[PDB]
Amino acid sequence: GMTEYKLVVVGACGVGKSALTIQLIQNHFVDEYDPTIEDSYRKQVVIDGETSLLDILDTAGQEEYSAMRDQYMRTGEGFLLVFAINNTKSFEDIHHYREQIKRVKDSEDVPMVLVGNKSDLPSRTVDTKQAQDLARSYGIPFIETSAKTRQGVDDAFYTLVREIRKHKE
Ligand SMILES: *CCC(=O)N1CC(NC(=O)COc2ccc(Br)cc2NC(=O)c2cc(C)no2)C1
Ligand SMILES: Nc1nc2c(ncn2[C@@H]2O[C@H](COP(=O)(O)OP(=O)(O)O)[C@@H](O)[C@H]2O)c(=O)[nH]1
Ligand SMILES: [Ca+2]
Ligand SMILES: [Ca+2]
Repeated sequence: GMTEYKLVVVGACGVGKSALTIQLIQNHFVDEYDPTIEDSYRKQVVIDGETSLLDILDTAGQEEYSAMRDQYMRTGEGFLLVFAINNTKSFEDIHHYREQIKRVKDSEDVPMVLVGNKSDLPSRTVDTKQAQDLARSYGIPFIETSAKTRQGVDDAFYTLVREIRKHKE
């Protein structure tokens, strides 16, 4: 049969988690998506000549401890660490999100991809080298994306699946 993978999209409020997910699933850019909606989206995709069924959890919620969330996040097999290139705080939050994933996954070498979203914008505060060096230290891929133009959207999610398939076998 077909291999299924649970992907979890994480990152600071307003970085473009829902925008990136909705572009992948429904092929359009949402400008004002309700920031409390946390839903799972399904999509069959072919990656490197092999089909996979993606189950994509678009996370939201509050900045708080939650054993209920932890249980949800435990099931995730790969994580998109999303920041916005015009928001230095969202880039700083990446470290915290990685540490939380490590905690809930018993410090597993968890498949992850660093995503620098909103690359279409000219108001860049986070430099590419800084993001590259961070992803280098983590030992994960770095993908620049724009949910608006759809630049790098497929690549980001596809790359995460590649990381999962490297990790599992
Ligand atoms: C605009 C709303 C939105 O998109 N967001 C607010 C913020 N939500 C969260 O950060 C939810 O919390 C998490 C989600 C995903 C992960 Br991998 C980790 C967390 N945070 C924690 O697990 C945690 C534990 C403790 C002690 N504090 O935080 C995104
Ligand atoms: N210019 C630009 N704006 C974006 C992009 N992705 C999301 N946004 C905008 O940033 C805001 C937050 O997007 P949203 O997907 O709700 O972020 P979330 O809170 O992480 O789900 C919205 O007004 C979006 O229109 C992008 O790639 N480029
Ligand atoms: Ca959202
Ligand atoms: Ca609460």
